[PDB]
Amino acid sequence: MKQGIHPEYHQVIFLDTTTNFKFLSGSTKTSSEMMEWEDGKEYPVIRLDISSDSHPFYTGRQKFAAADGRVERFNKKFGL
Amino acid sequence: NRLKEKFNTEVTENLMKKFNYSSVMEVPKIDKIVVNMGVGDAVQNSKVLDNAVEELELITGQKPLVTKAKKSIATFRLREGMPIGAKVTLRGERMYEFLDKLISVSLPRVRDFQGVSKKAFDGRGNYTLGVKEQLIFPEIDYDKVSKVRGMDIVIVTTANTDEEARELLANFGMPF
Amino acid sequence: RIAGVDIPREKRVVISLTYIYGIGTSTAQKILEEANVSADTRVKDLTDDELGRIREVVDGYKVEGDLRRETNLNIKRLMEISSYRGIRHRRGLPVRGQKTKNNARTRKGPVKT
Amino acid sequence: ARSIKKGPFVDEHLMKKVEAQEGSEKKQVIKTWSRRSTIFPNFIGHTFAVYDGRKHVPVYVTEDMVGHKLGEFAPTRTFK
RNA sequence: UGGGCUACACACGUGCUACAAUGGACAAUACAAAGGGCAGCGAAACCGCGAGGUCAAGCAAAUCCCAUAAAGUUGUUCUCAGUUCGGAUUGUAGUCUGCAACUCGACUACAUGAAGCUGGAAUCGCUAGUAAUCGUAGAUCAGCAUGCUACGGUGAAUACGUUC
Repeated sequence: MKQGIHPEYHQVIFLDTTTNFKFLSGSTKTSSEMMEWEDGKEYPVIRLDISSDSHPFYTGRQKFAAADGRVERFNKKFGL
Repeated sequence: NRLKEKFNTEVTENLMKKFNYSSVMEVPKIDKIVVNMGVGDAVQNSKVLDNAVEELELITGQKPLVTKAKKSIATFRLREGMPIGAKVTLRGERMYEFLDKLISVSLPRVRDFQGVSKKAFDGRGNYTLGVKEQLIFPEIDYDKVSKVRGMDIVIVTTANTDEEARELLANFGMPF
Repeated sequence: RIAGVDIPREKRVVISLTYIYGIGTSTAQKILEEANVSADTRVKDLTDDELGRIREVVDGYKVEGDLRRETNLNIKRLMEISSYRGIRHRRGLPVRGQKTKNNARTRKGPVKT
Repeated sequence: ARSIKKGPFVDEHLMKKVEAQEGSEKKQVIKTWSRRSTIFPNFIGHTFAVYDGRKHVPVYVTEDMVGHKLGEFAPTRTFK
């Protein structure tokens, strides 16, 4: 790489806060908070709302049951 | 190099067993990733292209090449040589870091995400993914994004066929 | 950013929650009380644990893409069954028995003189 | 009527006519002027010639048509 | 029996609601008039967030009920934007009347959240308890009012003058 043209870039820990799932990768975010890695050296941590281990599509988790059919809604509404 | 280690260890073995490769050198690998942003409105406002270049640089980690019009087109009011795009080529460790980040941290941030097109293969083992908004990437703050614009991510692989490319990307972890 | 949609940083937490699709003032208040957070406090001046509790409460409310898809499925069902409501949805006219001789702009678009 | 405590409305004559020949699989077309009759699950797969004002429009009942009125599939006015 | 009178590329009249800070939301707290009620008006209580439901008191009326007026006052909050304005449209879940709310009723809850930033030419009403603004009641009526007819609360500006 050439010198002085590329932005500052360094290893960070992306931390999915929902599942408290850490994984190390490079990025230019430069977040202040530091959390120790399995390796001794700490690196800045990036808080993550969602991730591959927390997304319903990735995990297959079904948040809500499928919509009832018309016959089923008729029956459950009218008690028959 | 977590993704690279996964490729060396698990993906190599899985793919080689699945496709009966007589040698490891036949195992497909991701040759490069080219992230392109076509900014045609740079014709009307160069500051748009400047912002696009800055955002692409933040996303990728390296300065983008500014791509200029190859020919003039009257309808677009485009003159040959006018800068109308940005492009970054990623290889090696930066490529792998960007790929794992795109799979894990970035893609789920897509609004109403339901996986990526499984038919978006050129027919020769290369996959192009069209992201419709830059806000997906964790490195961009929506406050500083004057305009939202997409990107084309071309994963160029050594696979000869869409089937092998699909297997490689799925093992890496691409939704479909 | 809650529910995969960013919410106004300046606004108060409840009013910012309303910006989530499928969230209205009553349900923003219910979410905020279930997850013990003060209404006055702004989202920017909000604890990380408070934000996490808010996300945990919100995730189960069936909002955003899931709600949009459910509504679209209902509309498609009534269109497909060839119902009166379906025909009027297809023709872009008022569905709930309004009068179209006048005052149907919200369904018919701008005036075409 | 509409209120839940009252059962879904349907003309008694229409209901008994539909129930007739229930066992036989050679179900025929039922002429009806009862646009007001509710559609029960019993109607699925049946053909009702529903009066729309001048002629009986044929309507075939499917599962998705449960809960609607027979008039919702027999338009009365003609435009263009 | 069913449909239509409720159609819908459109033009005109009359109105309701708005475009916001003299405002929106939330909390507490005052003050009217004029009317109606027989198988009609329906309190109290309990059930639901609510429309309403359960039973059921009083009353053929200066007695009981419809029926707690609202604007208003005093606080908290928002803080100048298509927004905490606006509430049209649409989905789901209900309540009531009626035999029956698809064509084609009203109302409630959750969710969505369109135009609209004070309106060209032109044009209308009003001289005081008036204009403007806030609610209340009645006829028709099983149900249905932004219409009509009545009631009161707050309550202006201005009239030099008669040439046009």
